[PDB]
Amino acid sequence: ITGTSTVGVGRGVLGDQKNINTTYSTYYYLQDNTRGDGIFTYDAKYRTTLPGSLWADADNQFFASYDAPAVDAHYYAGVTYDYYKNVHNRLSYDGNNAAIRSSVHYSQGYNNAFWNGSEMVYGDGDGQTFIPLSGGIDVVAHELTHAVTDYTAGLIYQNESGAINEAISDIFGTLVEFYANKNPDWEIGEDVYTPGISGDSLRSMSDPAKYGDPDHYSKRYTGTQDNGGVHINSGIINKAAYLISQGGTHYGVSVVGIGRDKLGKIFYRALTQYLTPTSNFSQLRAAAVQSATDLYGSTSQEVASVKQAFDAVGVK
Ligand SMILES: [Ca+2]
Ligand SMILES: [Ca+2]
Ligand SMILES: [Ca+2]
Ligand SMILES: [Ca+2]
Ligand SMILES: [Ca+2]
Repeated sequence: ITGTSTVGVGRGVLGDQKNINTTYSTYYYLQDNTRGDGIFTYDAKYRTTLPGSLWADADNQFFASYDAPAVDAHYYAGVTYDYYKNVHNRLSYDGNNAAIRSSVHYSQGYNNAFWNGSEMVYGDGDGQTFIPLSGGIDVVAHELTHAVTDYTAGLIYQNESGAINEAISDIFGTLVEFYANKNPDWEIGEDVYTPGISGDSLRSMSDPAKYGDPDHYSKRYTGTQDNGGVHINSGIINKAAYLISQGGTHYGVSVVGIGRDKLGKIFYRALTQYLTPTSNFSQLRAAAVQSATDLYGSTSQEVASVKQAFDAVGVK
């Protein structure tokens, strides 16, 4: 809606207070006109038809329990936009300030989130296994980073190729979580996952096998569940990353970390330059070898560490 940019206040999923850019035209809208061609947030009203209705509000205060997941979807699409602009000098997922649309209250008891080739989607979960999934900034940015990915390298959603893609969302997932900086970790989804069990998560970058996910190529899933185990074999790539950023001996291979900012650099470059639709694990390394090699010279510690991490994950 054409209207007046203002700033509202509301309560997030974890019940934390934060401001959010709204749009005033009769109603206040969840429409942020300050980041590219707009961040709009929608109400799917528990249905499964999208996007739903551009959320509207009569006071610009969002402290209702129902507004919780919107607030946080709007707010964290923002931060993620900023992340990619500020850190990677990139304008929205398409690189040309496309609108980031998001819908909340998707279906009833929907314990998942997604990017549908055109918008993120979040369900309120079931209040056992999940709470409103947008509650988690890694949930949010992972998904938005599916868009980035579906406009850049276009990594197919299946087998080894799908696993990089999901891994890509898990790596920048953590890199926006660390951007935003509040109790940031290398786990996936700890803030919206199992309310009433404390300290677990969907996946572990530090230690994939913690939750049964693979941490070495050898130990990789060859079946067809989960579309070739895209969510399963992403750990191999994830521990490489964790390893590349943080260092550590893994299966007897030692790794000198190089930090996060160089993590993202090396991985963004690679996404945006060298990875194609069908890039398996062996060509990611090639991508990350060559990306660092560019961004840091062919004998840097950087180039070595990436070799370290992949060697560590068994990826030849
Ligand atoms: Ca209100
Ligand atoms: Ca946390
Ligand atoms: Ca996390
Ligand atoms: Ca939990
Ligand atoms: Ca699993």
